[PDB]
Amino acid sequence: SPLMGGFGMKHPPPQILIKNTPVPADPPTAFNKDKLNSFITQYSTGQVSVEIEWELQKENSKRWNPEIQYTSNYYKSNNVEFAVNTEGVYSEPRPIGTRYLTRNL
Amino acid sequence: DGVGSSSGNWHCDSQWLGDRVITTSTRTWALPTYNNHLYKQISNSTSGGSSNDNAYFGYSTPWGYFDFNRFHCHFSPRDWQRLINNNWGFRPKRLNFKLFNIQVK
Repeated sequence: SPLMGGFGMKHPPPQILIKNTPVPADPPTAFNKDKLNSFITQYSTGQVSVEIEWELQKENSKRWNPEIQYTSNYYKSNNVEFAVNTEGVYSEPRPIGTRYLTRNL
Repeated sequence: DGVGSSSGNWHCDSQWLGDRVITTSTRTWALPTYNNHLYKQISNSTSGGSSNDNAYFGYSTPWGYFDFNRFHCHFSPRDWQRLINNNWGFRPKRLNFKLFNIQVK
């Protein structure tokens, strides 16, 4: 189990390496055997979509004391948590764990 | 049926099928004999008087009536948490009132 947390897989999802092909600018009229180091500058754009279906294990604890949950505090503040600032920068205030429910040993 | 045979088992679970929440409940009841099996009438004239606003005239029937129109009769506070936290409304759909296991003393 990777010590930073997560899932340990012998065959994780593969890398997706993307490269935009070189297109040489204008090679000489006379032959030359070198690597043709003069390429025209360019880049790319698009979209990338990652649909990754999870499987859940619902909880059925017979606990009577109300569970402890994760909530966002109701109190007036300059910015909503997990919402963009006046300039447009998306700010995440705190790390969110995944251990909130309680299950007896 | 018969003295030595329980006439019904104690159901108290609270199933959560999904879009249906069957909330059984069971408590032990003790019922005395009210009013010595009579129908004495009640008025503020008998209860020592009252203001003009509080005058009333009614009968004190000797019957006891089972009342369960309070939400905490059925919903354990954990169920009430699971029903307010993530739900946009609810309404009763059916009822089932088993009165079993009488013993007169």
